[PDB]
Amino acid sequence: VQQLSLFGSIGDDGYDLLISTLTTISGNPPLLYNSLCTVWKPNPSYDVENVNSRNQLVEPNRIKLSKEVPFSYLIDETMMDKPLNFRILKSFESCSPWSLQISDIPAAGNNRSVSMQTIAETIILSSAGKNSSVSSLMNGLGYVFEFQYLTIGVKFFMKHGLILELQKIWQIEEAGNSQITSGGFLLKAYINVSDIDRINYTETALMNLKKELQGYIELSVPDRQSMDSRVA
Amino acid sequence: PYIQERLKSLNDIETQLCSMLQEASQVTFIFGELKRGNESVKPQFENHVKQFYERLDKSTTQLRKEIQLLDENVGTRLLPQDTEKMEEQLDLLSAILDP
Amino acid sequence: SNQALYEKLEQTRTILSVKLAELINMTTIAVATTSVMMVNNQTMQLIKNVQDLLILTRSIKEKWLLDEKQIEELLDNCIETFVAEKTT
Amino acid sequence: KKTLRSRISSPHGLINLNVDDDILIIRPILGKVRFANYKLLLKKIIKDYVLDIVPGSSITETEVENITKLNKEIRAFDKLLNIPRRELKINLPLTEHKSPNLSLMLESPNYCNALIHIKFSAGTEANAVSFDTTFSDFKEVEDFLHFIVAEYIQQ
Repeated sequence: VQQLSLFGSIGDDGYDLLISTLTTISGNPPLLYNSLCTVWKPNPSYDVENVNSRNQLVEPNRIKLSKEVPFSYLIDETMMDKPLNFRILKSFESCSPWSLQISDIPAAGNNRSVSMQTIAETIILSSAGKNSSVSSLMNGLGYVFEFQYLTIGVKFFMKHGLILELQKIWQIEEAGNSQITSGGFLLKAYINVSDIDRINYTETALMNLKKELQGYIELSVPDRQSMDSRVA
Repeated sequence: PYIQERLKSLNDIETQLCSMLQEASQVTFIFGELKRGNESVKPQFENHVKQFYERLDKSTTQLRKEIQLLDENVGTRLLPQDTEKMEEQLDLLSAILDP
Repeated sequence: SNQALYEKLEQTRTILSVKLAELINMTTIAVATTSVMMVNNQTMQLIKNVQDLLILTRSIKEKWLLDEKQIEELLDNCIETFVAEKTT
Repeated sequence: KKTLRSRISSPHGLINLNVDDDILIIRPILGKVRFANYKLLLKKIIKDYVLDIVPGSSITETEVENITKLNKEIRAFDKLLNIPRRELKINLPLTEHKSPNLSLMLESPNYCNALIHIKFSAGTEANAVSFDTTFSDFKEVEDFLHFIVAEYIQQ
């Protein structure tokens, strides 16, 4: 899979205006959603060469596990009885199924009109046996838990498979969750592409959205190095 | 509504402009009177002419502010259901069943 | 783009007032006929400016202007009465 | 409601619909009538072949991501859009050695034709029988009812 995207941001106060704009532009109001991601890295206690059976260089990378959680797990008592809609974001045995992903650093190129990232994904449906916890399974693969973050936001479905997410991110630790996006929302526009044509067509869709928001909110290509999960 | 208030204000401004025009006319004719040696209208000539300028100045202050309010309202009050159909028919249906 | 409307409107106001007073100065003061023609010109320009104000106002105005069980029971009746299957 | 739901959930993109799949207003509706006819003949057949033959017998018919607000609205009309089906249970007198049970189910899978499902079991664990049958033709249900009542239900 190839994910083409553009990012942006707005401060908490820009919320309502942005929601109103995206609602008119797309024709639909926002849809609330969340996801928990846990990132894993090769066990540092174990050490293996970084080469193939064909003696070809392999770069060590992180594995990302992601799933959803019922919203009720994110609403405490103070949050109680508050319209379960877009406005809520302001006031902020076996294993379960998971999405397993390994991504590559975005495609190189000066003057790229969008970010383009390859993503290898498979789906974990269930487990059984002695150590069936997703954690044990990751260890069995030779990986260890590194960090994890929660993301809550609203999304918009647009034409040609374009999706827009307005998100807030919180890292999770016993010491406490800290909001990586403290201050506002991370804006993301993207399309997932399973032929050159559809790639240039997808770029166009993103470019038209960028064009349509120019003046109001700017969408740009983030730094490749900021989208590289390789271990080092 | 708010838009109705804005439109009403604009209409009021139009009225003001009209007034300005009328008193422009008055001013002209009465200036014609003053040049002929009738000074009795000097109070009325200048009054209508001054009331014109005052009315025009008031309209200018009112109109310029209204334009500013429009610019400030961009994104706020101003842009930059089939479930309803169903309830109609169900209402209609239960009404047929129980007249 | 609205700032342009503000600028045009302000310029129009200044033009209107200035032209009014200045025309008022121009008369009182075929030279006389020429002066009359000039007066006609100024006045006409002023009127056109009024129409311009009207255009602006119109522009602004245009800117402003531009359960389940109940259903299951109800359908149960509807379908029954409609087939007339009872027939007994 | 369906097109919108089809757009909300899956596509990330646009709707996909079929007349045949999406066809039914009126055609789905007519079936309601034809089924009523079909059910009438079936009850006639049952009276003749069964009710009249075995004295105590009688018949009882019985009913067979978060968009959820939408699915609930559509679910409400499942009553109108379901393939019509009724189950006719035939009550038979209990023999003191064994209790025979017989029931038929009528349905219209394509909305305009009829399928008849007959289940019969009169267990005596020495004699125990079970039939699970499906017929598209009333002629054959008469023949099978006859066969059943003859051997198993009759004295």
